[PDB]
Amino acid sequence: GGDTIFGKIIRKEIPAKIIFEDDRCLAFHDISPQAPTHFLVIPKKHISQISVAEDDDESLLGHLMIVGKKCAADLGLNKGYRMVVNEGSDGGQSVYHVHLAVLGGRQMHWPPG
Amino acid sequence: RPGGDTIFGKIIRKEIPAKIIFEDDRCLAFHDISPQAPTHFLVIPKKHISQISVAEDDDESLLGHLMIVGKKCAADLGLNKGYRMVVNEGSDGGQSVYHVHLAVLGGRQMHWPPG
Ligand SMILES: Nc1ncnc2c1ncn2[C@@H]1O[C@H](COP(=O)(O)OP(=O)(O)OP(=O)(O)OP(=O)(O)OC[C@H]2O[C@@H](n3cnc4c(N)ncnc43)[C@H](O)[C@@H]2O)[C@@H](O)[C@H]1O
Repeated sequence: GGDTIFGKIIRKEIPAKIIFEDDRCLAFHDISPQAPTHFLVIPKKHISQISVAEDDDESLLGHLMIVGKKCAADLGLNKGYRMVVNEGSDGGQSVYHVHLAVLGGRQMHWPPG
Repeated sequence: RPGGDTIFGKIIRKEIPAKIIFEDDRCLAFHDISPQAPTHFLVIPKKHISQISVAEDDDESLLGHLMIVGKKCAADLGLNKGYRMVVNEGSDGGQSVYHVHLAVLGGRQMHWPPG
């Protein structure tokens, strides 16, 4: 599952505040939250960046968004939220394991960085 | 109507002009009129979904397709240094047009936090 810190989290080698898990993804609170609610949804398959995602992983990527949607509702984000995928240096990608960030609990501003 | 009542539905049906990047049976990619980065485009489903919070479980493939199309368009547009994908939901998310859209921003260093 990869040699990043997110791979270690998936393997339960280091702790994280887990929100949801299934057979193909994991959702957990971000260690550096930028909003009152800030969590990540990651695939268990090690896709390093969205730019290299294959066509066969189309529904898996959508699964991350559906899981993010359901976790946001369970966490009470009834006023809205923002989902973010960072790619590469210009995108500010901090870990080379694809992650969908979900931020809410405050007004999110424009531009988004 | 196919596409919905919003301005994005009218773009889908060619009723209002747009600068189209990619089009298939499931989605449409086009440039944002108010760019927040040197390159800033949107990927929308042709099926009207008002917001991500009301997406159905069976919309999984469609939502993932928006992301795949977004990354393919970003590569075709030469965003080799990277980019940021953004889905705004509701008032706190900054959503104004209630037709789901995935925004792709690149061509400059994006900052943290993402708004
Ligand atoms: N033809 C087009 N082609 C390509 N890209 C396009 C496009 N049109 C939009 N886009 C882009 O799509 C992206 C995402 O869409 P959004 O960000 O969700 O929508 P917006 O165009 O940015 O509207 P705005 O943020 O300016 O809200 P407003 O001040 O008018 O008003 C503030 C709030 O008050 C609401 N409001 C309006 N009238 C009201 C009224 N009488 N009473 C109460 N509220 C009202 C509004 O719904 C709004 O939410 C944007 O980046 C946008 O540039």
